[PDB]
Amino acid sequence: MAIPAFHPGELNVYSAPGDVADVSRALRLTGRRVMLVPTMGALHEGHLALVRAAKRVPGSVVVVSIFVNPMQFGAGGDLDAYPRTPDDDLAQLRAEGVEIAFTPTTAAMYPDGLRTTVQPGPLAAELEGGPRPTHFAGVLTVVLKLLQIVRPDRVFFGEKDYQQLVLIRQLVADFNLDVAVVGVPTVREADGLAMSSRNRYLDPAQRAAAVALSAALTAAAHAATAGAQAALDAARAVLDAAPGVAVDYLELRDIGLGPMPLNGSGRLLVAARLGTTRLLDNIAIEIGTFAGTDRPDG
Amino acid sequence: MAIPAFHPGELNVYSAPGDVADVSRALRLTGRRVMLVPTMGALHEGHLALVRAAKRVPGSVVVVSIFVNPMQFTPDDDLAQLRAEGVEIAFTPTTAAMYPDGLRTTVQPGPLAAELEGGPRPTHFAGVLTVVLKLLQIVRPDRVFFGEKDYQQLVLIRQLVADFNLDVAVVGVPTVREADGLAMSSRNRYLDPAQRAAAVALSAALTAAAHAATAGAQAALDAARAVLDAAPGVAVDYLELRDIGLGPMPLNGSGRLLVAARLGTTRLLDNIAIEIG
Ligand SMILES: COc1ccc2c(c1)cc(C(=O)OCc1cc3ccccc3o1)n2CC(=O)O
Ligand SMILES: COc1ccc2c(c1)cc(C(=O)OCc1cc3ccccc3o1)n2CC(=O)O
Repeated sequence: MAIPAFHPGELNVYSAPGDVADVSRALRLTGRRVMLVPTMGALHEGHLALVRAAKRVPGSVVVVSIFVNPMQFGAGGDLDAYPRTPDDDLAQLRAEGVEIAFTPTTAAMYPDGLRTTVQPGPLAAELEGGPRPTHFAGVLTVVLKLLQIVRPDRVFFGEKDYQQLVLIRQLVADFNLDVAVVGVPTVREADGLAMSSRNRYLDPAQRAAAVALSAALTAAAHAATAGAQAALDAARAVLDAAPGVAVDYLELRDIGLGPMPLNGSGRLLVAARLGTTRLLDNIAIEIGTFAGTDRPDG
Repeated sequence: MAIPAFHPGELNVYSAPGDVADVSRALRLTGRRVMLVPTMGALHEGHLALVRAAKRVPGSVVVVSIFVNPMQFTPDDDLAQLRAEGVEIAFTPTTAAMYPDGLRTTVQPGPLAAELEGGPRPTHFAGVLTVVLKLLQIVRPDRVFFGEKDYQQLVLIRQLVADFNLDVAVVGVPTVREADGLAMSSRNRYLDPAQRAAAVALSAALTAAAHAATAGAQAALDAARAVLDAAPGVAVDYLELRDIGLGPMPLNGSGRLLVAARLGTTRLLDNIAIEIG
């Protein structure tokens, strides 16, 4: 009762929040499980893995949102006119059998400018948040809004942007949101580079050196049998051997981004600049007496 | 795993957020409309009026949450009143249940929160909006009911709902008043009989202003000031005429006149609808 056109088995594209909210609600009433994949477009194989994870849930209908949230741009930073490929985007979604694309305007998302917003916890001031102190407020505000509009049963995020994922789990816990946050392992290029829409920014020399991030992390994960100092120093030596790579941070944390014990299990996160382009990556890691395995570590 | 225990036409009291969310989901699916009445307990005729408004919605089940929110500003007596009112659900969470991770992700209100009541208390409304978002997420009501007495708060809640695209109706219920017109409040018990007699000046100023308003905005404001000037011991923090969303009052039209004042140590608030000329 009030439903926009909806063609099942087809990609249906809605800009109006109200429209996708009424479609999502009707679909929920028929007992389909609504899955949300929030994106900023320029879709790559990583996003497709998110869509495929969502597709695997029985009864799933998949909503992919595409919205370049200005409240996570720019000055300073981040300073890029973000890649926009709306045509290819929807043709990828079609091929994958996604039924809903939500592509709102800025005016429909922010009809009152920045008025009520989400204040993230103090994790948002660390790491990615240090130099850009309101960035995560912008992520968590738009993600809360997407969740209220679409009301999915689960929402799917890549693990690459690991701080953002943790903060979104924080959001969902803290506001009692009735949604499951699904983190999906990072899709990588063949040489190990974490997929990102911003990888296309890299010139040839830079694309070649950028392999050092994933090579560092992988080297660290295997060095870690010998402890956290070995893991870190192995990662930093790889990073230092790559020309044109400038390290922002290289840090060990627990899975929730608290302190890492030595001899435990956690995450190693890295951010670096190549010319003007910032890259992130992270890996699961186990250190010391926690890194023993049947065979060779780890 | 079973839907938790719900006994229709009795008062069902849940302390676990999970419990209430489950029960409310179940009923929304068995064809009830879920109504939420958020309270801090110490219930009075004012809250019962919120209760009665909710009850009247056909097919309603009424959820009355009772939570004293540390981030903001008598158990078995409250539950008595609700049972007597035919309230089917009371939600009575603990602080640890509401805040297991302490103060982490919170709501940041827009600039309205730094004004009027937010001048004395600049983080009051952040706590209010945060708990209200949480209660709305836990109960998912069709409609949420608030008194108009805390009008700035009501307006902020409507900002929350619009801004976070919450799909709930916010229902403001006209302020219940004592026979002399004093807006009902918990704080009215504080008042010695002199403060209590002097307290009538707030509602009297506002209704005099409402009626003076046929002669314009200055007439309305001057009438309210005269009435307040006639009261001893009433320290007026503000008296402001605004539009109904608490922006600038238009030239003429519909607005809201708001007052706050201190009597000894009790801070009292009131507001009224005003139609200019
Ligand atoms: C699982 O394999 C991968 C590997 C890398 C991945 C993904 C999947 C997905 C992304 C991604 O960013 O999506 C865009 C986005 C949506 C969004 C919504 C709210 C806030 C921030 C947001 O950022 N990326 C990184 C990238 O494209 O640079
Ligand atoms: C329309 O008739 C009236 C008249 C006066 C009224 C009410 C109704 C309601 C209240 C009231 O405060 O309820 C408690 C409350 C709970 C809560 C939870 C989260 C946020 C804010 C919140 O405020 N009062 C004033 C009072 O009793 O202090």
